[PDB]
Amino acid sequence: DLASLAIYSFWIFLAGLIYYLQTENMREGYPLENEDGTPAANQGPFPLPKPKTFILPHGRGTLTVPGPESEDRPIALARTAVSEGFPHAPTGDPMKDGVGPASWVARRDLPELDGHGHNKIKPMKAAAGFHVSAGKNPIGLPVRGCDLEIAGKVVDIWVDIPEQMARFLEVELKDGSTRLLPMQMVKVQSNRVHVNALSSDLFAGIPTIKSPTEVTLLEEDKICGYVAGGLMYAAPKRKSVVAAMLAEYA
Amino acid sequence: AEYQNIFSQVQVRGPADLGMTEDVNLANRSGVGPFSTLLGWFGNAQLGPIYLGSLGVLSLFSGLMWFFTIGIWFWYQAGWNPAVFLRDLFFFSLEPPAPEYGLSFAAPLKEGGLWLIASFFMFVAVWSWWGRTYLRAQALGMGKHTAWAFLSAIWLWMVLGFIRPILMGSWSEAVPYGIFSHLDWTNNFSLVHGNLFYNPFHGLSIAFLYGSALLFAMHGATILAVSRFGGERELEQIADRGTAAERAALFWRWTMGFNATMEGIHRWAIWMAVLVTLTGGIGILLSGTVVDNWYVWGQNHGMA
Amino acid sequence: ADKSDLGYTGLTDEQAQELHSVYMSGLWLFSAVAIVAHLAVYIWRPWF
Amino acid sequence: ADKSDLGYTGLTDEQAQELHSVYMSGLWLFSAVAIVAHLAVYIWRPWF
Amino acid sequence: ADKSDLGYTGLTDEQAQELHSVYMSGLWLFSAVAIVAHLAVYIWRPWF
Amino acid sequence: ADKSDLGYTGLTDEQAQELHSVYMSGLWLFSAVAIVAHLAVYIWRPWF
Amino acid sequence: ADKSDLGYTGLTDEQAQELHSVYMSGLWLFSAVAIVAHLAVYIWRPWF
Amino acid sequence: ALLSFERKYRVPGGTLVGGNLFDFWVGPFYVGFFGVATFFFAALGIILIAWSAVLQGTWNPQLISVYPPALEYGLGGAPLAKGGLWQIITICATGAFVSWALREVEICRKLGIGYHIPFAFAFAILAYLTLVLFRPVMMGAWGYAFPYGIWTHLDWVSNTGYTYGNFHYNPAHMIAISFFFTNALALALHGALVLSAANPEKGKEMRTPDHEDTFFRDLVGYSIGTLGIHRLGLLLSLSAVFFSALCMIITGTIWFDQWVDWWQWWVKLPWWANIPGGING
Amino acid sequence: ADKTIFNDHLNTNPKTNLRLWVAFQMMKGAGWAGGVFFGTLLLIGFFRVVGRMLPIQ
Amino acid sequence: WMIFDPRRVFVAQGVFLFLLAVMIHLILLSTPSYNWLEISAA
Amino acid sequence: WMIFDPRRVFVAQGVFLFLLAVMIHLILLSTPSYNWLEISAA
Amino acid sequence: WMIFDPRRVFVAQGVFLFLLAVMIHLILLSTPSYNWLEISAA
Amino acid sequence: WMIFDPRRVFVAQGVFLFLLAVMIHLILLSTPSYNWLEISAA
Amino acid sequence: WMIFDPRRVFVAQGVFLFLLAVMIHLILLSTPSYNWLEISAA
Amino acid sequence: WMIFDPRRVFVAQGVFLFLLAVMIHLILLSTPSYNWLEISAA
Ligand code: BCL
Ligand code: BCL
Ligand code: BCL
Ligand SMILES: CC[C@H]1c2cc3[nH]c4c(c3C)C(=O)[C@H](C(=O)OC)c4c3nc(cc4[nH]c(cc(n2)[C@@H]1C)c(C(C)=O)c4C)[C@@H](C)[C@@H]3CCC(=O)OC/C=C(\C)CCC[C@H](C)CCC[C@H](C)CCCC(C)C
Ligand SMILES: CC[C@H]1c2cc3[nH]c4c(c3C)C(=O)[C@H](C(=O)OC)c4c3nc(cc4[nH]c(cc(n2)[C@@H]1C)c(C(C)=O)c4C)[C@@H](C)[C@@H]3CCC(=O)OC/C=C(\C)CCC[C@H](C)CCC[C@H](C)CCCC(C)C
Ligand SMILES: [Fe+2]
Repeated sequence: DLASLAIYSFWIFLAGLIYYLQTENMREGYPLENEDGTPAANQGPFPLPKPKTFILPHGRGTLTVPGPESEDRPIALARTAVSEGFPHAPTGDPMKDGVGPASWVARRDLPELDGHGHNKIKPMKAAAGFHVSAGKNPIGLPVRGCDLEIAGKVVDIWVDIPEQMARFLEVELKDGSTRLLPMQMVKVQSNRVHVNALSSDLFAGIPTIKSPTEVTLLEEDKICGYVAGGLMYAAPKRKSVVAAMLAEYA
Repeated sequence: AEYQNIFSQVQVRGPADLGMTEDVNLANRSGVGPFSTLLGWFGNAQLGPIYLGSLGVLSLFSGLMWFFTIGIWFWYQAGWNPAVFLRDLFFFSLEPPAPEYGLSFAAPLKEGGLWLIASFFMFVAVWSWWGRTYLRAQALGMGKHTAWAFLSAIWLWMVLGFIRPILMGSWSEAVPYGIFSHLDWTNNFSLVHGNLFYNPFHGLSIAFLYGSALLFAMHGATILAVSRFGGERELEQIADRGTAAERAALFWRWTMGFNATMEGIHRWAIWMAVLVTLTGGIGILLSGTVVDNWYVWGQNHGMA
Repeated sequence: ADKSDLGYTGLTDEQAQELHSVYMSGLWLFSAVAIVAHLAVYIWRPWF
Repeated sequence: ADKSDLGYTGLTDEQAQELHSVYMSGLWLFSAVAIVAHLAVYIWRPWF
Repeated sequence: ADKSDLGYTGLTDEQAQELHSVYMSGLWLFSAVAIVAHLAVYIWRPWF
Repeated sequence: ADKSDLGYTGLTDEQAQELHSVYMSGLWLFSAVAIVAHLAVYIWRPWF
Repeated sequence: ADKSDLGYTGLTDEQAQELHSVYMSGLWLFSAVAIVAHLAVYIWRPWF
Repeated sequence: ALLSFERKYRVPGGTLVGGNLFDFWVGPFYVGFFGVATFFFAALGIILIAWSAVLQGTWNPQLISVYPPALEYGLGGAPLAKGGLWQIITICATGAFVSWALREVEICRKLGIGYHIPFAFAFAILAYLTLVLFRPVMMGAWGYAFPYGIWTHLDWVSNTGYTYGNFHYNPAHMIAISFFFTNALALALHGALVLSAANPEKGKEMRTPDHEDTFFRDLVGYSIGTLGIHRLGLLLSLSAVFFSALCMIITGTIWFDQWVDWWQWWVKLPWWANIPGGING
Repeated sequence: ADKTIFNDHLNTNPKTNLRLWVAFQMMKGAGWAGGVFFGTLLLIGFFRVVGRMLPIQ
Repeated sequence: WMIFDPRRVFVAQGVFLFLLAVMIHLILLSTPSYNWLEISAA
Repeated sequence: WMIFDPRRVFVAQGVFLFLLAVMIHLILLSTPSYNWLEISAA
Repeated sequence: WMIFDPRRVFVAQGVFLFLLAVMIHLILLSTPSYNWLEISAA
Repeated sequence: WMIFDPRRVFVAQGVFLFLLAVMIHLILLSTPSYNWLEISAA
Repeated sequence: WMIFDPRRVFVAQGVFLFLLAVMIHLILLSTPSYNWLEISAA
Repeated sequence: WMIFDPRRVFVAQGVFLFLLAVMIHLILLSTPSYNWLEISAA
């Protein structure tokens, strides 16, 4: 048709594009809030749109995103500097309130639903998935903490169907009160598991699941998030933990 | 035989779970393929089922017969022995009617032979398989975005042997057939049009292919990094922002200087895919009847 | 200690004995004194 | 603790408190000098 | 643990011991050092 | 353990026991090693 | 065939007793039919 | 600057030795212990494109040229603009890339995500550095490299890019495009994937993780999971870098001749050695 | 054995440094080695060491 | 929401008109007619 | 008030002038007709 | 301690004099017409 | 719902008067018959 | 630990010597110095 | 121990020689120095 023609519909329309896209990327999180709960200093060169249609996956009603941004979940920090930019500091222990590394938020009590008529996640004792018949079978195995010390025995699996991949290692204590712990943070070398995230004297800090079967969405934030709690902090400052944090490969 | 429980990765197998039933069919889905548990403790291990009929036994069969059309022009030169066939499994070659016959299908089986048949069986091997990334995208009630990166993908296929070399009066302007043949054409459209560098359409067609290792070099790293929280389930993180959507919405803001959402990261991933072969769709749709040279196009618009 | 709503911070007088006492170090020595820096400029060398 | 529905702010009367200082008069002398420092240029040098 | 008002930290009385000894005399350990250091730079070598 | 004043830290007089041996004598013998080198470098052989 | 007895691995303390053990003792009878053929090739055929 | 849920994540540390000495948030941008270093490297290298401008003859980004050192000066340096200024931008840019890939680790120890992100820019330091530290280092000097520009190395990738004949002939390269065409094969789908969940046709329920085994199994027949496409999307884009370094670790230092002279060791076989056949015959 | 603070010790003769350190912490270093410090210096370190006595003509 | 106040006019709106300056300046200072900076000597 | 006096006041004037002077040295090195030993060459 | 002793000036100033000396080496060891160690044969 | 106004006229339609203003202004300046403003030289 | 033996050391004793033997013999199976195997021909 | 018996002594003992021997009998069929069976005329 022409030598210089189609490009002047490319630097104009397709340049009206990173202005149409970056907003569809700056929805969740925005609008901007400061460090207490207050209309912020700005929003950006790509201002945020008012949310559109999001029909919910399991008839859960009406929620519009960008959605919850305000201060509903509990926050507590002891300020060391007042001007915006410098970090904050926990009041008590940083493993107590949940400020800094271990991150979560208050969600509504409903287990992730998929399809057939039951929750997304269940163990092997309930959802009789795959059993044990012939040969020697490694279900019921000892574990080691980040302090290089025995913690508990994992004796059951949490199975899956659509994605065929187990998710949790239910650590039952001697008390019988079960403690929960995610999947992409564990490494077993030989016969006994060795953890490097949480010591064997900090496992009750992660509270228990009130239902041994229900996997609600309020409770999938700390169980897989507290592992970060001892990834930032643990453990200052001298001695045997320095030979357990630095170096290494995997 | 039993099924092992290796030391924490982990896995438990899936039994007889097909999927959903609303608009698809399931009777043609005859048998769930035998599960190759290839120590499937990393990804998955599931085969079947799938959609069967004639919206399907046409792409395979036209793929086949297109696939069959170029391969016997590899056995044609061999000497009728299977030794030369794998020795030149690539050195053999095949093209359409001569640059002085072109549009004419009247080329015999001797010379400009087996290009009119493969492109005839290809033309029902990808225009009824784009009618299955667009139709099975409704087999339940979903969108069609899957065939909106496939309608700008068979668009670089809508110049190379369709729209250029048919209203240009030449089949030799359509691509040779096989493994080695078409590479004396990826270095033939290059000596000819004056080096396609100063051609910022093929050139900025490349500027949407060097960026799909700038969006996927980090996507398979970062969603493998937020996984220790629970953002691998990409259908409970968008509206119901998960705890892997607060281990990611700060990172790239702090780093390079802009974050996305869990609906947001799939909107730059396919705005660096629907424009790969589109700017090069326009970047082989303008390398023809405009200015034949791009060295004699790169001295008229580019410094002026 | 935690904070509340608009407009901490803010707010006073950590905005009046602080932010008022740090900001005007860029709206005078670069606003009015730059016109004294204009002195050796506003004729060297625009006029030929 | 934070805020409520659209908009807040808002709000009456909080709209004309933080959106009428460097936006109403902040873009008024910017327009004044856009006629003041333009009329001395209306004549030089569109004319030779 | 944190205090109340203006300002911290800090730190009365450290308006004339912390924010004037390594802050205003910094405009002396480099600004006044420039007075004697520049007396052999402005002529090397704008005047060749 | 930290103190109060300036520098503290400091840490008076850890401001004159560690800012002396490697701060002064480190940079004074970085001035007794750098100046001297020039005296075989200034003229060999920028002049050619 | 490996190194020692039930079980391995193994072992505590380990490493100071494994990879130090797979480069001498298993080479103690390899280098028992090796060094002989090295002294036979200290003269044929290096110097042609 | 911070998001609405960025009230809590604000915690110091992360950096290596010394303290929170460098770790201050400036804007949305993270300025950590590798922060005023990348402010140091950035405000030092943009003028390293403007240095070779008063000399070469081109201030314009069109044809700014800081050429690689001459092919034959040795293990030392070069002239000025033709290798010297080239050798100045050498530890300014490569000084910045890892003032940033271990400053990402100043955001990975700070929280507790997977250490897999400061790992994918690392292949960007395994195809670029297959051009400075690898090939130029041995066969003589830094002369076996390219000018820095946006265009100069283009007509360097073209004209001086047929020196191994026809490069499609190269088998390390071929298969460092065969991971560069499937690069975008598993993204044109994966990208449409999680838009059609929330927004189907109009007003229809959102989808769930079981409508992925009735669509892609309803597609090509394979379904390695929902996190099995962030582990076959990193099998797409990182590997177009070190099988391309492969035909830049074997190409010019071992086989500086044609690599179309490579596909004639497939016919030299006692079976079909003295007996030609197809095409060749 | 304890100050209740951290997880290790001060001095003493027994109880400590008898089977810590050279046991548990960084034991993966040598297992990772044997193929990285051995398989990447049979043509690089030996590459510039023969250039010594023979190249003296 | 949508657009706030005290952050744009300090570092962003300061490079919104300066950006709009050099997209006007870099056009009218090179035409074979005007100039008014170089054309003042010869 | 605020900021840092025992921290970021002896380190905000050590990599700040070096990030405004010594990086600025490179542009007056971008001369080779001036230059403080290139005068022999031109 | 005003600044850090066993942290900022036992090896970090060792890469301060080192960050200056060698970036200019490839300006003085370089140059198209100085050398006096390369040009001795031709 | 589904779309916006306080974001499509305060910052969108207000840039729709600058996006469309200058584009053809230089399309009718590239075509040499108007010019229209260059009264200086002549 | 961290290094395997039931799998990864049975390859370090069984065939590590066979490799470091015959693979180095490949090059000097036809060499213009040592020979000792192709010296004989007549 | 540390390796399976009925997979590296019985029938997998036949792939440590069957692969070792036949590949040693495929290098010297293109070489006319040995052969030992190709010449049967005289
Ligand atoms: C516009 C310029 C040319 C052209 C430029 C290039 C260049 C440059 C390249 C190719 C390459 C390829 N091209 Mg092409 N190609 C064109 C456009 C096309 C179109 C189309 C119009 O839709 C198709 C179907 C193809 C087909 C192909 C593939 C056979 C091959 C690898 C692509 C890839 O990365 O997928 C990989 C993933 C898939 C799922 C595709 C499946 C094909 C298999 C997996 C790859 C084939 C490898 C080899 C030939 C097989 C040998 C097997 C033997 C028995 C040992 N090309 C046009 C005609 N194309 C690459 C190549 O290596 O060529 C041989 C290459 O570098
Ligand atoms: C001198 C060399 C020139 C040059 C010479 C050429 C020539 C000639 C060509 C290109 C083209 C292109 N160049 Mg170039 N190019 C240069 C520099 C580069 C560089 C670089 C060094 O940075 C790269 C990475 C590239 C690569 C590219 C691409 C951006 C572009 C073609 C897109 C494509 O192949 O998708 C194609 C993908 C599709 C069409 C999708 C497939 C759709 C079909 C219909 C579906 C069939 C699928 C089939 C069923 C699969 C079967 C699966 C089986 C079941 C296994 N060029 C230099 C400057 N380049 C090509 C182009 O089109 O220009 C824009 C082209 O012809
Ligand atoms: C005869 C012509 C040859 C050919 C000529 C060449 C030449 C010449 C080269 C290649 C190279 C490559 N070719 Mg080829 N190539 C051919 C045609 C093709 C086609 C095609 C479709 O036809 C394709 C898809 C390719 C693709 C490929 C890749 C396999 C390989 C480049 C790897 C890479 O980019 O990562 C590597 C990534 C990097 C180097 C980037 C490093 C990352 C850095 C750290 C980040 C930069 C940051 C930046 C400075 C800052 C900017 C950001 C702003 C601040 C915002 N070639 C034909 C067969 N090709 C290159 C190669 O193999 O060498 C490695 C190469 O030199
Ligand atoms: C196989 C690896 C693939 C890859 C991965 C990858 N790239 C990445 C990342 C990852 C994971 C990031 O995390 C980081 C990022 O921010 O995300 C986009 C990045 C990045 N990839 C970028 C670019 C890039 N990556 C490329 C390629 C690739 N990236 C590969 C395909 C390419 C091409 C096309 O080759 C480019 C141009 C940057 C946007 C960003 C790197 C951010 C960064 O590290 O900034 C540091 C730089 C400075 C502080 C500036 C100082 C440098 C000097 C001042 C000047 C430099 C001189 C030099 C010559 C520049 C010239 C540039 C061009 C003219 C060549
Ligand atoms: C945005 C550009 C990117 C892109 C996008 C893209 N590619 C796409 C799509 C999209 C949206 C699809 O929707 C479609 C797809 O379904 O992906 C899996 C596809 C696709 N892209 C593919 C490849 C591909 N991607 C490419 C690249 C790219 N595609 C870019 C990176 C290229 C290039 C570079 O040219 C190619 C060649 C395929 C994987 C798939 C095309 C699916 C298709 O059309 O196949 C139809 C099915 C057949 C032809 C079956 C016949 C099989 C053989 C032909 C017969 C021989 C075998 C047979 C089994 C004989 C045995 C006998 C038996 C009966 C026993
Ligand atoms: Fe993804």
